Amino acid sequence: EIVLTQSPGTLSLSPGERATLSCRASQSVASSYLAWYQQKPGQAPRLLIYGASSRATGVPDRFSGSGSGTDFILTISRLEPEDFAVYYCQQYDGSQYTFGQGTKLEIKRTVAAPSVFIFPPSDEQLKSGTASVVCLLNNFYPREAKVQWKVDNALQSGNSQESVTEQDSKDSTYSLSSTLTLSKADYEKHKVYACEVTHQGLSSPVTKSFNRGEC
Amino acid sequence: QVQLQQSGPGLVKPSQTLSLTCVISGDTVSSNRAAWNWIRQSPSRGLEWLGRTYYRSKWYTDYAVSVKSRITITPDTSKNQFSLQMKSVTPEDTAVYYCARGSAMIFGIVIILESWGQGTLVTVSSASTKGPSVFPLAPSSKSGTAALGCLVKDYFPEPVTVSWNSGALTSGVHTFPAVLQSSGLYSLSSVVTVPSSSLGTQTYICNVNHKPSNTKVDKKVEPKSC
Amino acid sequence: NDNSTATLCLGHHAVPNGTLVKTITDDQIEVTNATELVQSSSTGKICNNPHRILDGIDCTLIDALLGDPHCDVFQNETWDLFVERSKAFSNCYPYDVPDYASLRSLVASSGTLEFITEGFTWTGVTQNGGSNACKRGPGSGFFSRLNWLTKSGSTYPVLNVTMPNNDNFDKLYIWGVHHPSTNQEQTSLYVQASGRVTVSTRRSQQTIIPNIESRPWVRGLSSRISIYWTIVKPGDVLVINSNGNLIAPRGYFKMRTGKSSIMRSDAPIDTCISECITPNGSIPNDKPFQNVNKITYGACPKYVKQNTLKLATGMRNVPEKQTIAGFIENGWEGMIDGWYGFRHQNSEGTGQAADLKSTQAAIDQINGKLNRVIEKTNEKFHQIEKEFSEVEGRIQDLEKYVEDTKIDLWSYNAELLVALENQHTIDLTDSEMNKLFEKTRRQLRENAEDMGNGCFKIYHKCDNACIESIRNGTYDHDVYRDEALNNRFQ
Ligand SMILES: *[C@@H]1O[C@H](CO)[C@@H](O[C@@H]2O[C@H](CO)[C@@H](O[C@@H]3O[C@H](CO[C@H]4O[C@H](CO)[C@@H](O)[C@H](O)[C@@H]4O)[C@@H](O)[C@H](O[C@H]4O[C@H](CO)[C@@H](O)[C@H](O)[C@@H]4O)[C@@H]3O)[C@H](O)[C@H]2NC(C)=O)[C@H](O)[C@H]1NC(C)=O
Ligand SMILES: *[C@@H]1O[C@H](CO)[C@@H](O[C@@H]2O[C@H](CO)[C@@H](O[C@@H]3O[C@H](CO[C@H]4O[C@H](CO)[C@@H](O)[C@H](O)[C@@H]4O)[C@@H](O)[C@H](O[C@H]4O[C@H](CO)[C@@H](O)[C@H](O)[C@@H]4O)[C@@H]3O)[C@H](O)[C@H]2NC(C)=O)[C@H](O)[C@H]1NC(C)=O
Ligand SMILES: *[C@@H]1O[C@H](CO)[C@@H](O[C@@H]2O[C@H](CO)[C@@H](O[C@@H]3O[C@H](CO[C@H]4O[C@H](CO)[C@@H](O[C@H]5O[C@H](CO)[C@@H](O)[C@H](O)[C@@H]5O)[C@H](O)[C@@H]4O)[C@@H](O)[C@H](O)[C@@H]3O)[C@H](O)[C@H]2NC(C)=O)[C@H](O)[C@H]1NC(C)=O
Ligand SMILES: *[C@@H]1O[C@H](CO)[C@@H](O[C@@H]2O[C@H](CO)[C@@H](O[C@@H]3O[C@H](CO)[C@@H](O)[C@H](O)[C@@H]3O)[C@H](O)[C@H]2NC(C)=O)[C@H](O)[C@H]1NC(C)=O
Ligand SMILES: *[C@@H]1O[C@H](CO)[C@@H](O[C@@H]2O[C@H](CO)[C@@H](O)[C@H](O)[C@H]2NC(C)=O)[C@H](O)[C@H]1NC(C)=O
Ligand SMILES: *[C@@H]1O[C@H](CO)[C@@H](O)[C@H](O)[C@H]1NC(C)=O
Repeated sequence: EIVLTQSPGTLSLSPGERATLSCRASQSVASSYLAWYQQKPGQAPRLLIYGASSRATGVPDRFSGSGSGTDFILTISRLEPEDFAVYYCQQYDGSQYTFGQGTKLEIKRTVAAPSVFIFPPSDEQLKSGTASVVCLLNNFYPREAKVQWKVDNALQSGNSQESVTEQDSKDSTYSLSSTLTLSKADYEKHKVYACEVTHQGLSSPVTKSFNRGEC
Repeated sequence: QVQLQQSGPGLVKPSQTLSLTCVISGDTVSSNRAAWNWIRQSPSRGLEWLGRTYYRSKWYTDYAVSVKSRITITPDTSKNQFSLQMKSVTPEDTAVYYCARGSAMIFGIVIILESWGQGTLVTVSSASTKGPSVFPLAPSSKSGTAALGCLVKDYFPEPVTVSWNSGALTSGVHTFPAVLQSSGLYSLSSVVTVPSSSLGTQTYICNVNHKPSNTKVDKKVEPKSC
Repeated sequence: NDNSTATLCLGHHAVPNGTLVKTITDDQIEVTNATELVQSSSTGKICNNPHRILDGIDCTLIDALLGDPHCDVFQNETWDLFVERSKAFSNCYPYDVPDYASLRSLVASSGTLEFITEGFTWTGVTQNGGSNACKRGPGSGFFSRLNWLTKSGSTYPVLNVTMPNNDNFDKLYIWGVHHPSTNQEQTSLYVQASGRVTVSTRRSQQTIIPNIESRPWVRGLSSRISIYWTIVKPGDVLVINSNGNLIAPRGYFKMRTGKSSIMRSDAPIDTCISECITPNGSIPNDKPFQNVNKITYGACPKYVKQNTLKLATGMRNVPEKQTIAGFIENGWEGMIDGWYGFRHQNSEGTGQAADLKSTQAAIDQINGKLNRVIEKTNEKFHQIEKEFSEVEGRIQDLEKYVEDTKIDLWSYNAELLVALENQHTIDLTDSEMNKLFEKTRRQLRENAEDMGNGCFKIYHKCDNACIESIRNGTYDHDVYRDEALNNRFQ
């Protein structure tokens, strides 16, 4: 069948600039049968352009399509923070539909320093045998950030998992949630748990901590 | 303005049969102007069209070649729905499955999938389902706003819904994507950014729902003191 | 006796309830897809927005201008479009305007009735005459904007009132001359046996001699008033001389050049948004033509006599019925993706797929058809309007018939141009179908033969992969030739 290849695989842009996404085809494609879709995180694909150049109902003039043969292009003229999504090109050949791998478009923003929070484990959870302490970075840019776990000034490796949120469609920031899982018995042995944070919007690494127990 | 609603996100064991349904609202399955498609999406395979069915004085069904053998799409007129069956499922069949309607857009032809369903994640695993364990994330002294949240832990399979005050809280909410622990179970976190003065007077309730295990938990998050 | 051979059928798109379209060869051809070009429907009501509409419920534009008592609500009133109802009447001293339509159009073009009084000094003569034809309120009255001058004592002198203009806009002065019915009435009101009224600015002068005749009875009077108008430009002066029978003005009407007009209709008014106004309601300006009415206001489609003009954007729509065969007998209602398709029947089973190289070749030509029709009819419209303006020399008096034949000649060309494209559309769609049957026959060569119903019979076993090789431009007949000929010759 026909295979669609999208370049670039990732795209980073500042608002107001213009995005151009290319869709390459193994074989020649009928111009009327190539469409473009927008998939915002957690939602189904939303139809943007159909028939190569035709705008769907509810999409502005910023989105325009073009191309023929094995080369099709989708342009977003006036970018907005709301335009963060994964854009796919789709074709139909006769008996089959085919999609491209997608182009992840993330919108640039002025650098923002993260707000660091740290939550000790709940007493209810301790009675169950495990202990999860959570460190939280909130509303920052760019996505590149590093969290270092320190228990009694001893670096930790491999007992922690972190999760990053998708780019916010309004403020265009990220959010990270690194959690460190210990046994209950291992949790009591030590007493001061810290969370070191390194980021570009921070002149020096930040460390939020709590002496175990409270008050 | 059709509305497509699919079945529940669940778990189906290996070598079994996958079975979903799409209940159409605002249109008929026997429409002479529409065709009903099934599409799945996974990180490994991407967006993959599975098949379709349409009525033109006769029921026509088309299937993709990669899945032709083990699939059957059957329309039900009496309930105005159409279902998807996939057989001898393999771990490669874990994806989000989309109900989508196709309608001609160019001079009476060129069918295009324009109305989409919500999509139901189905996991093909030989493991038992398990509900979550919600734990509070209470805030302490201020560092000028405070932050609280919840820790939904040890559940299978995906996915879990997390609301705050039964949908009344939207600004500042950050539900994080799950992380798969070494236990083969999932862990998830959801935090809210809220003014420090808002504590005490107002109470924040963490609504957690995990359909595959049929659990609906609601934990009140409150600051701890001495 | 078994799965030794396969069948490949060619067909096209088809629907049960197609649309009938006009062409040159046929009066009506049912095609798969088309679009309507005339706006024959209408909501029936007039939309209050975006234009400023003014409903003159019972008062004509002239009656509101002059000052008929029941029109007194329309003072200083402005409008984008004034509408006159059928019920509108006059209930004031009987009158007549020699150039009624000319004055009505002049005041309508300016979207305002803004009147300001002026300090005329009619010395030696009584002002504010009155009649019971217009009782105004409880007592007798007259037109609001007109001052009826009648004799003072036993003397009516020669009035020579001058009034310069020192403003940037143009002034409109409305006045009149009274035509009594007896010499007794003329003497009693104006003393003199015969009057005059002279109004001038600069080179222009109007001099009216009243006529004593008995006119047809209106509202208890056989006397009449004749209304005239006079425009003074900046720097000009207005001079009024009369020895009798002068219906003087109170002031003037400030007229502004604008995009206002007027139209007679009885359609109700509603709160809605419509750009195009017609006497029988409002219509959407999305279609190129409209059949709803000849007179319109605003950005409107062109008027067309016939109530239907469909532009074919599909192909010959032949349906299915009863009881496999190709395009010779019936199209395929099951093929929906494209207008030309393949169907087959082999060892694996029946299948179907569309040919998009030919379908795209038809779509790419149908694409710019509607825009092409609009550009041509627009040129022919303004052509028929530019010419056909002179009319072999004209007489204003009896041209009612020329518009009736303008619409006919314009509707003929428009319906012809649509029929030209519909013929071309049927031609090119049938062409791509026959070109596909030629491309496949050439491809199969002696390995198959025309079954006569738009299908072929491939005398060798051709699996789905072999069938896709025929749909694709890559099918080598030499490899299957020996096998197919063995079966042939047997
Ligand atoms: C030639 O071929 C073209 C297509 O190539 C056909 O044009 C389409 O015809 C269909 C006819 O049903 C049109 O669909 C109708 O659209 C109406 C307007 O939709 C607006 O409102 C909805 C809801 O807000 C928006 O989502 C939408 O984007 C528009 O803004 C609807 O009112 C109609 O609804 C009715 O039918 C549907 C089923 O389709 C039901 O679900 C509804 O409940 C309701 O009963 C309908 O959807 C379509 O808009 C036309 N254009 C296009 C570009 O597709 C021609 O009809 C065809 N000509 C022939 C065969 O002669
Ligand atoms: C027009 O239609 C023809 C007929 O279908 C196409 O040619 C055929 O292409 C198919 C593949 O789509 C060939 O069928 C088989 O494919 C094998 C590869 O399978 C791959 O499948 C997926 C990709 O879909 C991969 O992920 C997977 O890992 C496999 O690698 C081929 O290797 C086989 O072909 C064998 O025979 C041919 C000669 O017939 C040799 O040239 C090959 O090297 C190989 O030995 C297998 O048959 C089928 O063979 C093709 N037929 C012909 C006659 O070439 C055209 O590609 C298509 N053209 C266009 C423009 O659409
Ligand atoms: C689309 O719109 C067009 C334009 O609006 C319509 O075409 C016109 O339709 C009318 C019919 O509605 C045609 O006839 C005209 O109507 C006259 C109404 O009759 C009334 O006449 C007097 C009112 O002026 C009444 O007597 C009055 O007498 C005095 C005034 O002198 C007054 O004081 C008193 O109170 C009373 O009101 C009289 O009793 C009667 O009621 C009719 O006389 C005459 O035939 C007119 O011609 C009109 O000719 C049409 N014009 C055109 C250009 O076509 C069309 O019908 C609409 N079509 C659709 C489908 O909606
Ligand atoms: C229609 O508009 C005209 C003028 O555009 C109005 O006529 C005149 O309006 C002026 C005020 O704009 C009146 O002058 C006033 O006089 C009093 C003293 O009497 C003075 O105190 C005020 O400051 C002002 O100067 C003038 O009298 C008036 N002329 C007449 C004959 O009434 C007219 O009123 C408007 N009509 C409607 C229905 O809006
Ligand atoms: C108008 O009024 C008086 C009559 O007593 C005269 O005033 C003259 O008006 C004209 C108008 O163009 C002027 O050119 C003269 O200069 C005026 N003369 C005087 C002495 O005022 C005049 O006779 C009358 N006008 C007419 C044409 O009858
Ligand atoms: C439309 O289809 C019905 C059957 O579905 C048929 O009876 C009718 O004749 C068709 N209309 C036309 C104009 O052919």
